[PDB]
Amino acid sequence: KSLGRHLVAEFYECDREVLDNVQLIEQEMKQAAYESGATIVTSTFHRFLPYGVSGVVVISESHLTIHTWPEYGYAAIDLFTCGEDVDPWKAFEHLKKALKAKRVHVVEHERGRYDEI
Amino acid sequence: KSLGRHLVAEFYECDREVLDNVQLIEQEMKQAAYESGATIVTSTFHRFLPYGVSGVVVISESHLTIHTWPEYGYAAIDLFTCGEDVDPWKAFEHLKKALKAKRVHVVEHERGRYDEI
Repeated sequence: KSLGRHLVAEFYECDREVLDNVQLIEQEMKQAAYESGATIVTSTFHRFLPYGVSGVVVISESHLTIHTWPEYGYAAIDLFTCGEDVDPWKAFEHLKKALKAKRVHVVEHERGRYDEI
Repeated sequence: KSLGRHLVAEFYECDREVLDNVQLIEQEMKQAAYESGATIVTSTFHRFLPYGVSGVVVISESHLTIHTWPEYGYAAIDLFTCGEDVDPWKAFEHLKKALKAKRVHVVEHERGRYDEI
């Protein structure tokens, strides 16, 4: 129906320790990419001071991103995947478990609708 | 009223030459970052055969991403910024002009609403 599927997610009340662990966040982000069925092209993760992590996993034609605010137990996550063989919800599931979010909000966008392009 | 502002944009009927130019796309994406007043953390762009360019400009606690489909004159753009002093719409404007998009669709999300966290 479209070139890609995009999940815009708000993760609340997460494990603040994990949110401020740049090493662990990277590990869980690439593992989520594996779970969705995507092939990782590259990934870059950075630590924000005093608290916070930011990272992006570039996959085939799309990406997986995360930005954390440990001080609020909040994380802004984006799971944009292309192709039927890659399911972004598998990535969502792994991250939800990894970050121990207690409340989540997700909006699913169709990127590049066939009837539009 | 939120940690960040995120524009999910669909760019249609773009200059197909520009969409397939990894060198020009990187240049224009960095210029859009400057225009928004954001601080660049890292930058990574890749060109996939036969056509297609994917790139991400990680900025302070957020990102600017783009994935093009030259064969459709389509581009999937995301402009996620944090701070009252960084305006995602300035990035949108520079990109809309650079890619010569003749039709656009944009959804603006408030990431990390204050009343949610």
